[PDB]
Amino acid sequence: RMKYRKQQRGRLKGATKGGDYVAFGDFGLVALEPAWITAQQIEAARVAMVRHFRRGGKIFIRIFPDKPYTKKPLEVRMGKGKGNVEGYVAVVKPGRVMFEVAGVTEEQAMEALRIAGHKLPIKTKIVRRDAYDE
Amino acid sequence: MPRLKVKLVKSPIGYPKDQKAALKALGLRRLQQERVLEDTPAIRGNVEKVAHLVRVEVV
Amino acid sequence: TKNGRDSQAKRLGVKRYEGQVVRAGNILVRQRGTRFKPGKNVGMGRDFTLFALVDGVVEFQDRGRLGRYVHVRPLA
Amino acid sequence: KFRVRNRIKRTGRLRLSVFRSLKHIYAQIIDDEKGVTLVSASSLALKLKGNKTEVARQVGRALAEKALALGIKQVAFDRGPYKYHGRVKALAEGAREG
Amino acid sequence: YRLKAYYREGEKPSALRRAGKLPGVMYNRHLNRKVYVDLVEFDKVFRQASIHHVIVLELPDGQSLPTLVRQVNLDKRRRRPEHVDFFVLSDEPVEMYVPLRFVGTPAGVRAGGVLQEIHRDILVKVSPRNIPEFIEVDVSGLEIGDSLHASDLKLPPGVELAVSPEETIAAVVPPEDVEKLAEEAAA
RNA sequence: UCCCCCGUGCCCAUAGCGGCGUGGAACCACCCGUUCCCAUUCCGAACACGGAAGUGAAACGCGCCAGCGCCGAUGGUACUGGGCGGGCGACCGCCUGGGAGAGUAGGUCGGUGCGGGGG
RNA sequence: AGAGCGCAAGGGUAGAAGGGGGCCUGACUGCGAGGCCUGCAAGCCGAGCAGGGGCGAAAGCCGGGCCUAGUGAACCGGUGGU
RNA sequence: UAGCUGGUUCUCCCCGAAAUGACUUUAGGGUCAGCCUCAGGCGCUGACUGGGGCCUGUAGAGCACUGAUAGGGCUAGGGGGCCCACCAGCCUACCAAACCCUGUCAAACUCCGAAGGGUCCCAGGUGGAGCCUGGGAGUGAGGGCGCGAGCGAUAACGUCCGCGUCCGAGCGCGGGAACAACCGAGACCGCCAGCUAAGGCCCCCAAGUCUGGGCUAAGUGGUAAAGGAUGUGGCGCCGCGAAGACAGCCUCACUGGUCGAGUGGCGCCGCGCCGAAAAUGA
Ligand SMILES: [Mg+2]
Ligand SMILES: [Mg+2]
Ligand SMILES: [Mg+2]
Ligand SMILES: [Mg+2]
Ligand SMILES: [Mg+2]
Ligand SMILES: [Mg+2]
Ligand SMILES: [Mg+2]
Ligand SMILES: [Mg+2]
Ligand SMILES: [Mg+2]
Ligand SMILES: [Mg+2]
Ligand SMILES: [Mg+2]
Ligand SMILES: [Mg+2]
Ligand SMILES: [Mg+2]
Ligand SMILES: [Mg+2]
Ligand SMILES: [Mg+2]
Ligand SMILES: [Mg+2]
Ligand SMILES: [Mg+2]
Ligand SMILES: [Mg+2]
Ligand SMILES: [Mg+2]
Ligand SMILES: [Mg+2]
Ligand SMILES: [Mg+2]
Ligand SMILES: [Mg+2]
Ligand SMILES: [Mg+2]
Ligand SMILES: [Mg+2]
Ligand SMILES: [Mg+2]
Ligand SMILES: [Mg+2]
Ligand SMILES: [Mg+2]
Ligand SMILES: [Mg+2]
Ligand SMILES: [Mg+2]
Ligand SMILES: [Mg+2]
Ligand SMILES: [Mg+2]
Ligand SMILES: [Mg+2]
Ligand SMILES: [Mg+2]
Ligand SMILES: [Mg+2]
Ligand SMILES: [Mg+2]
Ligand SMILES: [Mg+2]
Ligand SMILES: [Mg+2]
Ligand SMILES: [Mg+2]
Ligand SMILES: [Mg+2]
Ligand SMILES: [Mg+2]
Ligand SMILES: [Mg+2]
Ligand SMILES: [Mg+2]
Ligand SMILES: [Mg+2]
Ligand SMILES: [Mg+2]
Ligand SMILES: [Mg+2]
Ligand SMILES: [Mg+2]
Ligand SMILES: [Mg+2]
Ligand SMILES: [Mg+2]
Ligand SMILES: [Mg+2]
Ligand SMILES: [Mg+2]
Ligand SMILES: [Mg+2]
Ligand SMILES: [Mg+2]
Ligand SMILES: [Mg+2]
Ligand SMILES: [Mg+2]
Ligand SMILES: [Mg+2]
Ligand SMILES: [Mg+2]
Ligand SMILES: [Mg+2]
Ligand SMILES: [Mg+2]
Ligand SMILES: [Mg+2]
Ligand SMILES: [Mg+2]
Ligand SMILES: [Mg+2]
Ligand SMILES: [Mg+2]
Ligand SMILES: [Mg+2]
Ligand SMILES: [Mg+2]
Ligand SMILES: [Mg+2]
Ligand SMILES: [Mg+2]
Ligand SMILES: [Mg+2]
Ligand SMILES: [Mg+2]
Ligand SMILES: [Mg+2]
Ligand SMILES: [Mg+2]
Ligand SMILES: [Mg+2]
Ligand SMILES: [Mg+2]
Ligand SMILES: [Mg+2]
Ligand SMILES: [Mg+2]
Ligand SMILES: [Mg+2]
Ligand SMILES: [Mg+2]
Ligand SMILES: [Mg+2]
Ligand SMILES: [Mg+2]
Ligand SMILES: [Mg+2]
Ligand SMILES: [Mg+2]
Ligand SMILES: [Mg+2]
Ligand SMILES: [Mg+2]
Ligand SMILES: [Mg+2]
Ligand SMILES: [Mg+2]
Ligand SMILES: [Mg+2]
Ligand SMILES: [Mg+2]
Ligand SMILES: [Mg+2]
Ligand SMILES: [Mg+2]
Ligand SMILES: [Mg+2]
Ligand SMILES: [Mg+2]
Ligand SMILES: [Mg+2]
Ligand SMILES: [Mg+2]
Ligand SMILES: [Mg+2]
Ligand SMILES: [Mg+2]
Ligand SMILES: [Mg+2]
Ligand SMILES: [Mg+2]
Ligand SMILES: [Mg+2]
Ligand SMILES: [Mg+2]
Ligand SMILES: [Mg+2]
Ligand SMILES: [Mg+2]
Ligand SMILES: [Mg+2]
Ligand SMILES: [Mg+2]
Ligand SMILES: [Mg+2]
Ligand SMILES: [Mg+2]
Ligand SMILES: [Mg+2]
Ligand SMILES: [Mg+2]
Ligand SMILES: [Mg+2]
Ligand SMILES: [Mg+2]
Ligand SMILES: [Mg+2]
Ligand SMILES: [Mg+2]
Ligand SMILES: [Mg+2]
Ligand SMILES: [Mg+2]
Ligand SMILES: [Mg+2]
Ligand SMILES: [Mg+2]
Ligand SMILES: [Mg+2]
Ligand SMILES: [Mg+2]
Ligand SMILES: [Mg+2]
Ligand SMILES: [Mg+2]
Ligand SMILES: [Mg+2]
Ligand SMILES: [Mg+2]
Ligand SMILES: [Mg+2]
Ligand SMILES: [Mg+2]
Ligand SMILES: [Mg+2]
Ligand SMILES: [Mg+2]
Ligand SMILES: [Mg+2]
Ligand SMILES: [Mg+2]
Ligand SMILES: [Mg+2]
Ligand SMILES: [Mg+2]
Ligand SMILES: [Mg+2]
Ligand SMILES: [Mg+2]
Ligand SMILES: [Mg+2]
Ligand SMILES: [Mg+2]
Ligand SMILES: [Mg+2]
Ligand SMILES: [Mg+2]
Ligand SMILES: [Mg+2]
Ligand SMILES: [Mg+2]
Ligand SMILES: [Mg+2]
Ligand SMILES: [Mg+2]
Ligand SMILES: [Mg+2]
Ligand SMILES: [Mg+2]
Ligand SMILES: [Mg+2]
Ligand SMILES: [Mg+2]
Ligand SMILES: [Mg+2]
Ligand SMILES: [Mg+2]
Ligand SMILES: [Mg+2]
Ligand SMILES: [Mg+2]
Ligand SMILES: [Mg+2]
Ligand SMILES: [Mg+2]
Ligand SMILES: [Mg+2]
Ligand SMILES: [Mg+2]
Ligand SMILES: [Mg+2]
Ligand SMILES: [Mg+2]
Ligand SMILES: [Mg+2]
Ligand SMILES: [Mg+2]
Ligand SMILES: [Mg+2]
Ligand SMILES: [Mg+2]
Ligand SMILES: [Mg+2]
Ligand SMILES: [Mg+2]
Ligand SMILES: [Mg+2]
Ligand SMILES: [Mg+2]
Ligand SMILES: [Mg+2]
Ligand SMILES: [Mg+2]
Ligand SMILES: [Mg+2]
Ligand SMILES: [Mg+2]
Ligand SMILES: [Mg+2]
Ligand SMILES: [Mg+2]
Ligand SMILES: [Mg+2]
Ligand SMILES: [Mg+2]
Ligand SMILES: [Mg+2]
Ligand SMILES: [Mg+2]
Ligand SMILES: [Mg+2]
Ligand SMILES: [Mg+2]
Ligand SMILES: [Mg+2]
Ligand SMILES: [Mg+2]
Ligand SMILES: [Mg+2]
Ligand SMILES: [Mg+2]
Ligand SMILES: [Mg+2]
Ligand SMILES: [Mg+2]
Ligand SMILES: [Mg+2]
Ligand SMILES: [Mg+2]
Ligand SMILES: [Mg+2]
Ligand SMILES: [Mg+2]
Ligand SMILES: [Mg+2]
Ligand SMILES: [Mg+2]
Ligand SMILES: [Mg+2]
Ligand SMILES: [Mg+2]
Ligand SMILES: [Mg+2]
Ligand SMILES: [Mg+2]
Ligand SMILES: [Mg+2]
Ligand SMILES: [Mg+2]
Ligand SMILES: [Mg+2]
Ligand SMILES: [Mg+2]
Ligand SMILES: [Mg+2]
Ligand SMILES: [Mg+2]
Ligand SMILES: [Mg+2]
Ligand SMILES: [Mg+2]
Ligand SMILES: [Mg+2]
Ligand SMILES: [Mg+2]
Ligand SMILES: [Mg+2]
Ligand SMILES: [Mg+2]
Ligand SMILES: [Mg+2]
Ligand SMILES: [Mg+2]
Ligand SMILES: [Mg+2]
Ligand SMILES: [Mg+2]
Ligand SMILES: [Mg+2]
Ligand SMILES: [Mg+2]
Ligand SMILES: [Mg+2]
Repeated sequence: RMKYRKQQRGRLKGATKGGDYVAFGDFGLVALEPAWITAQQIEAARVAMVRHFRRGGKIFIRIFPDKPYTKKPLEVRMGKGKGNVEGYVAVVKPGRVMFEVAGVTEEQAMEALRIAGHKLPIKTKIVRRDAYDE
Repeated sequence: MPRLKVKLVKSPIGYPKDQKAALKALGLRRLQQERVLEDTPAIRGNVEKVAHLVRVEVV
Repeated sequence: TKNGRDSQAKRLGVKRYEGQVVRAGNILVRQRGTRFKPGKNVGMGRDFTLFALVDGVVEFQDRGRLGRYVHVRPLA
Repeated sequence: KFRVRNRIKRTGRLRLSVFRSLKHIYAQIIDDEKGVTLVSASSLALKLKGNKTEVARQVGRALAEKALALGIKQVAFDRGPYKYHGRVKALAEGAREG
Repeated sequence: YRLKAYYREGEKPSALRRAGKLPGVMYNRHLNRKVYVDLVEFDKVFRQASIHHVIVLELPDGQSLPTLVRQVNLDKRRRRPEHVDFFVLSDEPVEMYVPLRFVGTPAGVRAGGVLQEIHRDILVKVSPRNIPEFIEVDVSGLEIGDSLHASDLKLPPGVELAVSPEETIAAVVPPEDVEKLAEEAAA
């Protein structure tokens, strides 16, 4: 990264934009609940997949943690939390596509993605690639 | 544009100031109170505004 | 915490809208730059303040590549 | 380069627009705010001789004739892209006599 | 593929969706009209037709038209179609996307690797008469790191690409791997 | 009343970029010359004056093509005055009135006022 | 127009507010319709009249600086004048 | 002396706040403004609504600017595969500027941009409306709730603003077991009359153990999550089969066997199940 400074928090209005469509792989993991996903979550989820199908096809991360996360040092009530203890996270509304795999079969893709579900602080659903392309 | 019979059938207690005014605009003060006003774009406006607490009919 | 600081907010903006009567000298718009330009019977001061040059009604106009203008079409 | 045109406008009225060709020169008083011409004393493309400046002062007085007859007086001179001098100046020299 | 349609009007678009009918519109430079179709029927058809294969719409007007699915607005939050467009063809060369067939195992994929098929289909300007069910591409010469472009396609008769000639169609790329995590763990 | 050109204003890219073609009678430009007026941080490039020969190459005017640019619905959705209902919540759904952005279909090598000159 | 506009950011701006040159000192005097802002006090904009001037052929422009910071009631005293 | 605490005595009638802004050796105090009240004057103007004009940059969306951004392509600078070093390009499971395609992000980014909000004109609006002049004030700890944001930890009966509401002053009335602000509703007095609101109609306790149709077998209901499961109904698609299919007859497949006609896999919905440990008696 590089950018500039610490962010305000902001609410997570309806899943409006938060949502996409598979666009890189044969299968996709998609969010159902809204939430800030920590970087360290992305990581664990990602590795959980590669760790699974060793020497596997290709992983596609489609959300990037660009939001600065703040936190107070265990004190009272003034200044703004230097924080960053979790560092950064990416806002994720329901329907947003998180990960996509490719170069692997059903069982490889199903299992691997499913594992990511357990790494994520969200209820999630796997997706094929229906036939819907705009 | 005949006429409108309006009846306040739900207390404005807890409703916005403006809606309270809208009633005073119509001439409704007491509850369950009858009130017939000539159908006009200026009157219907305030009637449509308190719609949820009054009930109308045509006369 | 080098922040927590600001500056007395200047109440600026369009001070008289289209279809309003104005006396000569009335301020029409207090603005940062020339977000509005002068025009028929409307001069502006060193700060960009657009003001009426004569009495009349105020009417706005837009001209794309040429910008927006405030006027005072008189009649009295 | 027509910045001068803008100045003259937001100032008064009755623009003495003055075009001039390599072998010609034209002048027309126009009341803007609606975009209409009051009088048009064309020159080389009308009848006049051969000396540009000598021609200019003629048309200048010429414009004044027809113009001032209709009752005119705002000498708001549209010194076009041309520097005020010689031909354009003589054109003025003319109206400044008629 | 043919599919029954019906004319729509002031009917609340939302209301239709309860009844399992999904609204839509058919149009071309000549005419457009409100419509809708049975969702499940459309689903089953669009599952193969998408926007590549043609689609005949049976209106109660007895009319049957050579429509193409122009776009399908999806409802985010549990993907699912809201509303469908239908570009009723004519005869002039109307452009459109055409599917692809990357046949043959790449030099890279066989020798460990993975093919990332970029475009699964290519936009092309073609007459309605020529609806090439697909276009062939010999993706066998692609060793890892290699990449094919539009300027390298088996363009069929009467067909011509309407995208960029220098656009990329697909490419082979390195495979995810655990050994890479050891090196990534170091940095 | 109709066509062409010249000066000028209005709309302010559907007026633009590019590509091809066309006009020199008139108009305009280009052009000839540097003595006079005027001019170059140097140069008559520019501004300026006196003007024939040449040209329509440049510029400009007119006319074509939709590659870029530009304009762009309908339909649907977002969002939302106001009125309601559901969960612990991050939130969610209905009624009612309003209703985008994006994208699709398509449009576009302009329109027009005044004055002057030429047929 | 992503530069520039003395400095922070912003708004504005090449149809100049930016860059260069000629002449000049209105970084005038006496006023000031009408307003912006506003609890008070302050702060800000200003056409126009008179006087005497600057630049321009003229229409005109000039009561400092593209604008928004660069500041201090009263009290007490210094200084020059009437 | 006390800018602090306490105390301040008869009745009825009318109206009825504030807990905000500015400045304050000011911060639990004051001064001016706001909000209440009385008198006089003005007289349709007032809140609210209709129509019309202008102003605006939020919700949403977008990448055109400022930046951020994954993958790929393409290509200056790093390392080179075939090596070639006093040189080279397609290209390398190598680090990357610019640019292009795919795909995204932003309070301090906007090519766009609502709903709405403000103001003016015309119209309706006679109301404890409105305006002007004065006399008298109190208030300047607010609080809860809804909504929009900041802070906080998408903690707090948290805190700080914005719009609204109610409590304050309606701890008067009905409901919510009990409970300032949640639902209903603004109590002048009387009545052993009537109608409804919210909420209810098995008993405590007024009113149907009402009618018609489903679901639940947990006391769920009687208030917990990720997650897990041949719980149970409803819906849908995909595989086998009387060419005999599914189990078990070592069998699954399959034919003679035979019950022979159903069977296996997945997905969506309603209600439930597990996950589920606390201190006086439930
Ligand atoms: Mg699922
Ligand atoms: Mg695409
Ligand atoms: Mg897209
Ligand atoms: Mg209430
Ligand atoms: Mg109220
Ligand atoms: Mg009563
Ligand atoms: Mg009565
Ligand atoms: Mg700072
Ligand atoms: Mg501050
Ligand atoms: Mg502030
Ligand atoms: Mg004013
Ligand atoms: Mg001035
Ligand atoms: Mg200035
Ligand atoms: Mg207008
Ligand atoms: Mg322009
Ligand atoms: Mg000219
Ligand atoms: Mg005739
Ligand atoms: Mg004739
Ligand atoms: Mg005519
Ligand atoms: Mg004609
Ligand atoms: Mg013309
Ligand atoms: Mg005009
Ligand atoms: Mg060019
Ligand atoms: Mg030619
Ligand atoms: Mg020719
Ligand atoms: Mg010739
Ligand atoms: Mg010669
Ligand atoms: Mg000589
Ligand atoms: Mg000499
Ligand atoms: Mg120089
Ligand atoms: Mg010199
Ligand atoms: Mg020369
Ligand atoms: Mg010249
Ligand atoms: Mg000549
Ligand atoms: Mg010639
Ligand atoms: Mg030419
Ligand atoms: Mg040429
Ligand atoms: Mg043309
Ligand atoms: Mg043209
Ligand atoms: Mg073309
Ligand atoms: Mg195109
Ligand atoms: Mg329509
Ligand atoms: Mg629409
Ligand atoms: Mg609609
Ligand atoms: Mg709504
Ligand atoms: Mg519940
Ligand atoms: Mg939680
Ligand atoms: Mg809530
Ligand atoms: Mg509607
Ligand atoms: Mg519309
Ligand atoms: Mg709109
Ligand atoms: Mg879009
Ligand atoms: Mg896009
Ligand atoms: Mg469409
Ligand atoms: Mg052209
Ligand atoms: Mg056009
Ligand atoms: Mg046309
Ligand atoms: Mg047109
Ligand atoms: Mg005309
Ligand atoms: Mg004519
Ligand atoms: Mg002519
Ligand atoms: Mg003739
Ligand atoms: Mg003829
Ligand atoms: Mg640019
Ligand atoms: Mg700039
Ligand atoms: Mg500079
Ligand atoms: Mg900056
Ligand atoms: Mg700036
Ligand atoms: Mg400008
Ligand atoms: Mg300048
Ligand atoms: Mg300079
Ligand atoms: Mg200068
Ligand atoms: Mg100088
Ligand atoms: Mg100078
Ligand atoms: Mg010098
Ligand atoms: Mg006076
Ligand atoms: Mg005054
Ligand atoms: Mg004053
Ligand atoms: Mg004011
Ligand atoms: Mg004041
Ligand atoms: Mg005071
Ligand atoms: Mg004062
Ligand atoms: Mg100041
Ligand atoms: Mg003055
Ligand atoms: Mg003078
Ligand atoms: Mg003169
Ligand atoms: Mg002045
Ligand atoms: Mg000045
Ligand atoms: Mg300066
Ligand atoms: Mg200056
Ligand atoms: Mg100070
Ligand atoms: Mg100081
Ligand atoms: Mg000071
Ligand atoms: Mg002092
Ligand atoms: Mg003192
Ligand atoms: Mg003294
Ligand atoms: Mg003294
Ligand atoms: Mg005191
Ligand atoms: Mg005491
Ligand atoms: Mg009493
Ligand atoms: Mg009494
Ligand atoms: Mg009493
Ligand atoms: Mg009283
Ligand atoms: Mg307070
Ligand atoms: Mg202050
Ligand atoms: Mg003060
Ligand atoms: Mg105080
Ligand atoms: Mg005190
Ligand atoms: Mg007071
Ligand atoms: Mg108040
Ligand atoms: Mg009296
Ligand atoms: Mg009267
Ligand atoms: Mg009235
Ligand atoms: Mg209105
Ligand atoms: Mg309106
Ligand atoms: Mg309307
Ligand atoms: Mg905007
Ligand atoms: Mg905001
Ligand atoms: Mg947003
Ligand atoms: Mg983008
Ligand atoms: Mg960008
Ligand atoms: Mg931009
Ligand atoms: Mg920016
Ligand atoms: Mg960028
Ligand atoms: Mg990616
Ligand atoms: Mg990248
Ligand atoms: Mg990479
Ligand atoms: Mg790469
Ligand atoms: Mg090498
Ligand atoms: Mg080596
Ligand atoms: Mg070596
Ligand atoms: Mg060697
Ligand atoms: Mg060498
Ligand atoms: Mg060497
Ligand atoms: Mg060497
Ligand atoms: Mg060497
Ligand atoms: Mg050697
Ligand atoms: Mg060597
Ligand atoms: Mg690069
Ligand atoms: Mg990379
Ligand atoms: Mg780039
Ligand atoms: Mg924010
Ligand atoms: Mg910033
Ligand atoms: Mg914008
Ligand atoms: Mg648009
Ligand atoms: Mg709007
Ligand atoms: Mg609006
Ligand atoms: Mg309005
Ligand atoms: Mg009036
Ligand atoms: Mg009225
Ligand atoms: Mg009355
Ligand atoms: Mg009264
Ligand atoms: Mg009252
Ligand atoms: Mg009251
Ligand atoms: Mg009044
Ligand atoms: Mg007063
Ligand atoms: Mg008073
Ligand atoms: Mg008083
Ligand atoms: Mg007081
Ligand atoms: Mg206060
Ligand atoms: Mg407090
Ligand atoms: Mg306080
Ligand atoms: Mg309060
Ligand atoms: Mg409150
Ligand atoms: Mg609150
Ligand atoms: Mg709320
Ligand atoms: Mg926000
Ligand atoms: Mg949040
Ligand atoms: Mg909590
Ligand atoms: Mg909070
Ligand atoms: Mg706020
Ligand atoms: Mg109350
Ligand atoms: Mg009580
Ligand atoms: Mg008590
Ligand atoms: Mg109770
Ligand atoms: Mg109660
Ligand atoms: Mg209470
Ligand atoms: Mg209460
Ligand atoms: Mg009551
Ligand atoms: Mg009583
Ligand atoms: Mg009673
Ligand atoms: Mg009795
Ligand atoms: Mg009743
Ligand atoms: Mg009844
Ligand atoms: Mg019962
Ligand atoms: Mg009991
Ligand atoms: Mg009973
Ligand atoms: Mg029962
Ligand atoms: Mg039953
Ligand atoms: Mg149990
Ligand atoms: Mg618990
Ligand atoms: Mg449970
Ligand atoms: Mg929980
Ligand atoms: Mg949770
Ligand atoms: Mg749950
Ligand atoms: Mg659960
Ligand atoms: Mg499961
Ligand atoms: Mg069970
Ligand atoms: Mg079932
Ligand atoms: Mg089997
Ligand atoms: Mg066998
Ligand atoms: Mg059998
Ligand atoms: Mg299966
Ligand atoms: Mg499903
Ligand atoms: Mg249990
Ligand atoms: Mg136990
Ligand atoms: Mg216990």
